[PDB]
Amino acid sequence: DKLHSQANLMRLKSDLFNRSYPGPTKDDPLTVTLGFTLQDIVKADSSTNEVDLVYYEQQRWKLNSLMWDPNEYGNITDFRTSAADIWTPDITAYSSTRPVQVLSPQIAVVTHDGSVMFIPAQRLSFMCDPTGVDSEEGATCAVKFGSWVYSGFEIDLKTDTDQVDLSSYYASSKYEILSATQTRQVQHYSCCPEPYIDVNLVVKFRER
Amino acid sequence: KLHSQANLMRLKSDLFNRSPYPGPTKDDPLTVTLGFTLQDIVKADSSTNEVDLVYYEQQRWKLNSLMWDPNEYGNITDFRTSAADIWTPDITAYSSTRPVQVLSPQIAVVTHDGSVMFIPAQRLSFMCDPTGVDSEEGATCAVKFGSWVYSGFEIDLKTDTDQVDLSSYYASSKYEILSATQTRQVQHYSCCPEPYIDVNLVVKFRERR
Amino acid sequence: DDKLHSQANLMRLKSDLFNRSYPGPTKDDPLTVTLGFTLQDIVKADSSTNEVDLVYYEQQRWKLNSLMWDPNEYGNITDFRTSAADIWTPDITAYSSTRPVQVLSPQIAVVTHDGSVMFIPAQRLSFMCDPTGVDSEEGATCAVKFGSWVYSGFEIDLKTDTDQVDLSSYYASSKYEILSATQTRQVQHYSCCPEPYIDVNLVVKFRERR
Amino acid sequence: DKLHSQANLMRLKSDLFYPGPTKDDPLTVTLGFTLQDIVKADSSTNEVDLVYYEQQRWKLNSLMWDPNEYGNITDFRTSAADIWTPDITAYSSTRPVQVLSPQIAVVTHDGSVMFIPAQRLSFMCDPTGVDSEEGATCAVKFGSWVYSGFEIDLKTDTDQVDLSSYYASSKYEILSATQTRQVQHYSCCPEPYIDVNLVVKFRER
Amino acid sequence: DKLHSQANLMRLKSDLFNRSPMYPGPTKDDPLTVTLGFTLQDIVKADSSTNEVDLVYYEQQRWKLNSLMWDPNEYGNITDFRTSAADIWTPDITAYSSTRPVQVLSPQIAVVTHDGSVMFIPAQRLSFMCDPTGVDSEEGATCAVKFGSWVYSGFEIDLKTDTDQVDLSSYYASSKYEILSATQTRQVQHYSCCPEPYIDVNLVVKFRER
Ligand SMILES: N#C/N=C1\SCCN1Cc1ccc(Cl)nc1
Ligand SMILES: N#C/N=C1\SCCN1Cc1ccc(Cl)nc1
Ligand SMILES: N#C/N=C1\SCCN1Cc1ccc(Cl)nc1
Ligand SMILES: N#C/N=C1\SCCN1Cc1ccc(Cl)nc1
Ligand SMILES: [Mg+2]
Ligand SMILES: [Mg+2]
Repeated sequence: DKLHSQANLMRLKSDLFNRSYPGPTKDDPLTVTLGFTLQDIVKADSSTNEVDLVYYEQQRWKLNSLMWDPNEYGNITDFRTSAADIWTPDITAYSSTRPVQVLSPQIAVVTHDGSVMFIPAQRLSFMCDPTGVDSEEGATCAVKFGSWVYSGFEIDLKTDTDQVDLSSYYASSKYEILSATQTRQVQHYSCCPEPYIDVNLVVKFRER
Repeated sequence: KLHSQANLMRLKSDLFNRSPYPGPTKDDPLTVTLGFTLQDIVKADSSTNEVDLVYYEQQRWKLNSLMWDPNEYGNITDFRTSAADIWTPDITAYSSTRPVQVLSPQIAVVTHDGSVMFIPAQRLSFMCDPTGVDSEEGATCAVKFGSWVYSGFEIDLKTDTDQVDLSSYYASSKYEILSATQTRQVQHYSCCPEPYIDVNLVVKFRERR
Repeated sequence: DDKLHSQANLMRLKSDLFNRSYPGPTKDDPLTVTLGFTLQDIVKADSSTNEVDLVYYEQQRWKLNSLMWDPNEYGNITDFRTSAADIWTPDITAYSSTRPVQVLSPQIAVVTHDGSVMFIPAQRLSFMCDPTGVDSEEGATCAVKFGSWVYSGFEIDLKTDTDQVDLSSYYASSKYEILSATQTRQVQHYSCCPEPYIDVNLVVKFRERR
Repeated sequence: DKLHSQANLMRLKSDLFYPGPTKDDPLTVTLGFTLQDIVKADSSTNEVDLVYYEQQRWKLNSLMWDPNEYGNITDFRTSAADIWTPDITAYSSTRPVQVLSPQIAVVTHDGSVMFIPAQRLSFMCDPTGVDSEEGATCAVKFGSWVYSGFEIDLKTDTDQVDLSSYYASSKYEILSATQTRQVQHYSCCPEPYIDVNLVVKFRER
Repeated sequence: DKLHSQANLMRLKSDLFNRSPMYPGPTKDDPLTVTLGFTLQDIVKADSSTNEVDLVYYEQQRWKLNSLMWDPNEYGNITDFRTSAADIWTPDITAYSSTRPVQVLSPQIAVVTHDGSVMFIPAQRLSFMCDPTGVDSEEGATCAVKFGSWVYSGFEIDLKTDTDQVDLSSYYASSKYEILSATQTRQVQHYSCCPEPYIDVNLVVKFRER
């Protein structure tokens, strides 16, 4: 039995990854759903106005080219796969000051309806003035995330909720979270006439 | 000696070329045994609440596809191989604050019964408030380790003991270990209804007197 | 059906362009790279080593005949996104960096049917800069040149659209405020070689926020 | 002539280009350390940083040739990626080692290989006493991570660390530095384990 | 005309690299001489707590291989070309007393000329063993660092300089440190492993606080 289930998977993957995705286009656009789970505000540097966050970001999208019929494949309904084997969106912070450091395995889950889920954990340094962190109202900082190169005509972004998930926030962090929201926005950049979509992460925090 | 080399090369070729591992599935789940050997608490940063640990993580699992009959291969009963040649579990700390730094060669040992042993040494920074480390009672912190992407239906975990191996702990570390335990736990994450399995490392420590 | 066809068309175009045939510019086939800087933040100024750290992105544009197509032969595809590894890109280098530049954006470019390419890397750069005076009304002045490391002005020319650095995305709560920032084309000569080399010199006047 | 020698070498390398040692086909690796500098001693974390190079030597039958079949080529330089190399590891490092020299080895026609990696290492070391006449003492063991003494034996030519290239203006002076082969057994396993223990006594210059 | 020039270049590069097995490096029977020369841009940092100094410089390297020769007449009168350093053999020039891996600051691209000669000019940031005691005095501090092939003896790789004077023409004028002198000198070394002599170029820099 088990030998055939392994074989059914190896076959599914072979069939998918070796019979045919060039990325989204204006004719074939994509919606990426984004959500943030903030784990820690590690460091706030008032000498450079950089703050370091640890969080994970749930990403979801769906491709017709990743679809299969589970009956054709021993009732496999989903699988884990290296993120290198598939297209992934180029979700980038707009005001980082250091390259993101990746903290989790680059492996995604693909489902038979063609939907993909990928949940990278990251440490990010970004532009933030923490003046006021030692006050009751705390400091407020914001960072936009979205595709670096795909306009709103190729990649649209959505959230499931405007509330950042704080259920895993580190109970003994140096900083407590007063509020954290994630909200879709439209931008234009100087290069191009097309609008570009971002999700803006806004965090209000203070010294515990 | 010529024959023995040829026998090993043949085995590896048979296993890695002439045979078809896409990872565990709900239909073919895997149990990984995990244990920790703590070598050093290097740094405890009270300004960011990060602690740095150096440890070895013993991983063991068994695959039917790695099995062979030693009698067919000159009585070879195990071999060393690059961790790149085989599947390995995506064991991840839940509350790291920086990418782990790998401190040992990425080489595993495969045995004829299909079992694999792999023992990466690593430096880890993780979320830990060291308040109390300057007192008799010390500081206590914890970090969970488990598959990032495979639920308990695909990867289960277990330990061989509740006690973290402290027999190699650095005798002149800045910190001494009061207790160190490792315990299987079940978690649920927002994305998904399935349970995810971890081994929780709980360490009580204080400044050396 | 339509979405299946558009994908097939793009895959086919990319196949035709990249699988079925550019060794860089030469004196017989030279190239112009238009450069523009958008300065986001002066992160740090270290007076103990005379290094300043900047975050910016750099818009780069050029055009190749080899990247041309008729949208009509490809379902009216007029442009596409592509990994920067799939195409030639110019070796634009800061002359007085003190650390390898850190890349902050995905290495992906946009290619248009007229053969034009746009690539906009975001970078954190440490460069040689004496911040003396930063604590004064007048501020400090530093400069860093950007150009091809290996291609002379006979192979790669540089152009700017304006001599003004784009400050519309400068971080409003940076430790440093920008008094002015200019980008100016220049010609240099190096010891190795008789040929002139082109650079764009970024000059930044800044002070501690007041 | 020069084109003939190029082709002779190209041919030798192609003709030559081993799954590692085993209980049945064990290997002895000779090790020797040359200490260049104690760069840093951090009393806040008990870490010390060393710069040194390590001479590694071993011999493989699979790497032998007759020079007369190859234009009297007696040795060649080769990328360490092209050959098997021993997984010699510090056992109490606190950072990944940093490689300071090209990963190229020399192979000789008798199948012997020489490889001399220079490295910066941070390792577990309490420097208490460095500011006194007696100085500080620290130790770090080096050995295979994955092979037991039944697969890889270690040999040294000397128990003296080579100090002839020690930086004369280092922040730290070396009082002594030894490298001692140790054989031991652990609770887990019947087979012997072999390491070379580097012991360094040093003090502020 | 331009399309022919590109075709000529890709043909030449295919004839040299694609239809020839990579040069196996120098040997006693086919030895090589590498010319080296340094251009010092900045002494960035001098750490008296560890006795490490950090230098930013570029290093011009030149060598010549018969296997890289062509007749420009067979190739549209192409007399030289830029190429990725990964396409060709390059010397393993290493500092003997570095304390961290070198950081590369320029694109790893070289120029190959039709006589088989190669020019490659890497910019690097190097930390090396140096006691800066006396940098705050009029006489300054003196440090030295040797460079050469880590693995090839003088029977395989010899070195030479064009001058014993380090090029100071691009030294950062507002560095924390001023250069009093900087020389580069060929030496013959013997290492413990081996009877053969090894060649280095010793860089000696005298410097003091600005
Ligand atoms: N949310 C969530 N899921 C998390 S956070 C800790 C690990 N996981 C499980 C998971 C599940 C699926 C994917 Cl693609 N990635 C991760
Ligand atoms: N200017 C500009 N464009 C920017 S800055 C933030 C992301 N973008 C959009 C973009 C558009 C095209 C390319 Cl090649 N790269 C980036
Ligand atoms: N000397 C010199 N040349 C320099 S320093 C800054 C860029 N250049 C031009 C150049 C020319 C050729 C090569 Cl191989 N490398 C660099
Ligand atoms: N000992 C020694 N040899 C050294 S230290 C500086 C460079 N060399 C020469 C060398 C010779 C051979 C090999 Cl494999 N590696 C290095
Ligand atoms: Mg909106
Ligand atoms: Mg070998």
